[PDB]
Parts: sequence; C-alpha cells; structure tokens
Amino acid sequence: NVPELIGAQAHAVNVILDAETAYPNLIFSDDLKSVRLGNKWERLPDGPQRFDSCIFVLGSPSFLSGRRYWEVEVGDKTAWILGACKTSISRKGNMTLSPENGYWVVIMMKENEYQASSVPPTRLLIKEPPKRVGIFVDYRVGSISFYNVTARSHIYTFASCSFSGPLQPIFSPGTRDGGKNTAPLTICPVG
Repeated sequence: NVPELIGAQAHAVNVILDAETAYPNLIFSDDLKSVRLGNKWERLPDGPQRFDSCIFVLGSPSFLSGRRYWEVEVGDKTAWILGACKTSISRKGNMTLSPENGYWVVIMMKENEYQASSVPPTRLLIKEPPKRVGIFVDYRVGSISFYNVTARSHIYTFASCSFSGPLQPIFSPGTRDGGKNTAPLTICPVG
C-alpha cells in the first residue's frame, strides 16, 4: 500500500537544514531551505559534529511517528542524494548507504543515472528526469517512497523497513562537476 502522490502530499511537513551537522564546505540560504557545495576555501566553523568526508547535511525535525512528506527541488543538477536516515548514523566516513546502515536514499549519479541505495543498489529506469523529488515516510507501516513530482509518478519504495527510533531527512547536493552541479538543493513547499 504505497500512496498516490496526491495522498502523500496531504502529510506535508516543514523541513529545515541543520547547518551545524553539515559538511564544512556546504553553503546555506538564510532560511536554511537551500544548500550548495562551495569551494574548498568556503567553509563553516569547524566542530566534531560535522560530516568530514561525505557531502551531507541532515534535515530537521527528526520524528518517530506518523506520516511525513517533504519535497526538494533538484532542477537541472547532475548529482544529488535525497532521503532519510536514522538519527544515530555516524557522520565520520563514507559509511555505505544502506537500509542496514540506517540510510534510505535515492541518488542521482549523473545525467541519466539514478539508483536507490539498496545493497546491491537498484538502478532506476527514469524516463522523465525529476526537477522535484518527493519523499514520504510512513513510520508505522515501515515504508519510505520517492516520487517524481515533476511527472507525478512513483520512483521507488523501501518497504518492511521496520523503523525503530527517530528518522530524519538527509541531503547531498553532490560534487561540483566542473561547474555543472553547483546549483543547490532547495526544500520547497508543496505548490
């Protein structure tokens, strides 16, 4: 039982970026709705709580109940990661992104190359590139679904996730890619 997009949207929540968790070269909008990768010398004040190797930032709030939906503009970017993760993940190191390791994400590897972070990863057959991606967590059921909002179509669902403890959003705007992927991810209101 995976919702149709319009169903999932009914559970729209208000996510903001936690800049203090963030990989040090990530740059943010004042409203903490947008994040982009800056230059090696554009840097946040350092702390032991930051990602050190993965270009990640976590969203707030964490949650451990209900149905939760949010949407992110990815636009014409060539690379990104979007989904949710256990609040307990380590931020030191490229831990492999997997349900087992507490990560449910979809990744754009490059133009025309998208995978769900199953293990092994599932190559998704995406016909219309999403300009906007929807994430829907049903905590009680143990499901997280990904939507192509642009096309109004379902991309992928992880089911029987058996969630325990709090989940939160996670985001990567990818590496710079010669200047073709400098655009940010932007958390957007439904509409």
